[PDB]
Amino acid sequence: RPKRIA
Amino acid sequence: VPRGSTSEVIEDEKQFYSKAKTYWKQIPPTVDGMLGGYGHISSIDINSSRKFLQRFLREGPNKTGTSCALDCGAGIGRITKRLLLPLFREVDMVDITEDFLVQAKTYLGEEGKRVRNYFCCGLQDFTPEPDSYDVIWIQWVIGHLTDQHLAEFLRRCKGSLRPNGIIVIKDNMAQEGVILDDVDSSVCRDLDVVRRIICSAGLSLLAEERQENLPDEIYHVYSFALR
Ligand SMILES: Nc1ncnc2c1ncn2[C@@H]1O[C@H](CSCC[C@H](N)C(=O)O)[C@@H](O)[C@H]1O
Repeated sequence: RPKRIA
Repeated sequence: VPRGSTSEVIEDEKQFYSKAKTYWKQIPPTVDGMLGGYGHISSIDINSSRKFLQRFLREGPNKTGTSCALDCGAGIGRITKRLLLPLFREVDMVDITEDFLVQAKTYLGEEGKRVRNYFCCGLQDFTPEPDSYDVIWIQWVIGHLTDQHLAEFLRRCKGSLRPNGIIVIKDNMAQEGVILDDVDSSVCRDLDVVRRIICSAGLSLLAEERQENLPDEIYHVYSFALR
């Protein structure tokens, strides 16, 4: 899924 | 060093898969659940996917056919609905989360009558029928497989392509290395790692493209077309 860069 | 394989970051493979299954089981069967709160990007995504695919559909010796596609980690069928069903006579779906496939039947509406098989299986356990698909679409799921399972899955996919068929991977890519997300139990790999895996599966790159117009804060996303 698309997601914020950790 | 950065990490270059999943065996550097996955403590326990059974737990890596079990945790992912548990995570998806408690996500709502909606586009926003599929896209992790970024449901609003769907149209940008589908528009770019469509343009990318249409490169392979022009008339000529190598024209990709339009009889059957396979949507891998399809979820509720966001991609099946807006990209694939309009272009392919039939579409098969595979996903690990039974609730998503059940919701698909509602989400897809009347056009969903052209979904042939709904396979409820992990990719790591799925062997697509030989010589069956013109396009195998794998979006936002490869991070859920180990390197060995991904390489193997891409080999089985290769064996299920029709003449002139292609495999498309579209996913998040890390700036460098292999990065574990321990909440959804997935990894994000850099472009060199992903290309290494594609090559180990006996596949070659036809095209690679960065997804534009995404929010600044999320992982970069790339599409690869393979055969
Ligand atoms: N090991 C695995 N095998 C198959 N599907 C998996 C899986 N691990 C996670 N999934 C599925 O992968 C999907 C990630 S969300 C992306 C959904 C779809 N590709 C889209 O872009 O709209 C979920 O539907 C989840 O159930």
